Amino acid sequence: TDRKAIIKNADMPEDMQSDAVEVALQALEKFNIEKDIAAYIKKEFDKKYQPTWHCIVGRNFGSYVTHETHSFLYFYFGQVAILLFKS
Amino acid sequence: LLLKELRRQEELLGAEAVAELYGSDANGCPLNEAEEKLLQIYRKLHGFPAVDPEAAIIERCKTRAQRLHGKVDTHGMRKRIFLTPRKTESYEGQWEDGKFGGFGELLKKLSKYRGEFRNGLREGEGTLWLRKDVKSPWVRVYRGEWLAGKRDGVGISWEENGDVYEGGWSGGKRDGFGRLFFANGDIYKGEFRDDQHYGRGILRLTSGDWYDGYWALGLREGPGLWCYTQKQQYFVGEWSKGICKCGTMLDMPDKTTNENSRFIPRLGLLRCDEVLELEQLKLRDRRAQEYPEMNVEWRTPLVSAP
Repeated sequence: TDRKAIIKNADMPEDMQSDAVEVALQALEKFNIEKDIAAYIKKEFDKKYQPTWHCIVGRNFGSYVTHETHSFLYFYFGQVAILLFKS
Repeated sequence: LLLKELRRQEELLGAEAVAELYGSDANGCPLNEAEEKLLQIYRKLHGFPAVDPEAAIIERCKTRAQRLHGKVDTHGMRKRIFLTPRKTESYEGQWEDGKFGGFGELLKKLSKYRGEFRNGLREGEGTLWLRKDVKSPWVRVYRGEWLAGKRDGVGISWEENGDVYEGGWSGGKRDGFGRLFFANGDIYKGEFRDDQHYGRGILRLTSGDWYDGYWALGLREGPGLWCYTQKQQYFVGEWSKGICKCGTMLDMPDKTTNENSRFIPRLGLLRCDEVLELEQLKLRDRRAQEYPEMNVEWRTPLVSAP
């Protein structure tokens, strides 16, 4: 009941966001500091999908970023917010 | 001789297709002609249970128009009659009041049809064939009810792309409850209007993933539920113009293993339901502005089936 991930802004084919949440969980298991989580997630997506991707991760922020189509995702799980885009 | 016939048909269609066809069942899509006659050969050899539509059709038609004395129009059984002196079109069937009024066979230059008629146009059950040119052989695409020359009924379709469809028809377009089988192997059960998915529908793919949601303008549009079966994870949210942007992500109850897909941690947003609610209000406002007077719940409300 209390275990829940919520997606609240998305431009993303669905299997790709499932892959994204999986690898985000892997990133949380391996590391603790935000910067290393961001580095891992960006390099992993730059490997499976063509360059270039960008990622910003944290708890309190506001942002305005442009992106090309089907390359955007923003969601909550656990403790920290994830914003992801390709540009 | 029978074994030779069966073997030559089996190598004609393809051994993989033949083995698949042996694994078929009556819930599947209605087969095309080659598979039909292959299975007729297979059954008449083995005895591996009896239907005839033409018998019922002819049973229905004999009650229609009959011989009348001194009538100045056709109004009866006739042999082949050419509609033009150029001999490009021909018809062979009963008549009523100088127009087509019964069961008859019609031959065009590229099309050929066999069904009932009422006042010059197609009103009944019939089957349609097409050919690319005068040299190419007949290819069958249609089977269903007819009204005023266009498809007002429940029928069969074998699309040119390689798709096969079952469902209602009205105005010659897909309208009603229907089931769609794609060429790649996907299965879609849904409700159709205007030759698009304008209704509630259930979708399932080859890889096992399956869908429950609403559909609009041929794309995924509404509240619905998606399941990732191999990963034992399911997704609930709203779709708008082919892509969803607001949703909650959850694991299936029976998940007990650390392997196929990792577990979601046990913390989340404060009062998340309010935030999601605000989001679908935004989406609904933009939706109404972009497409006013539109209705996704046109004959099946959400409350009837969670």
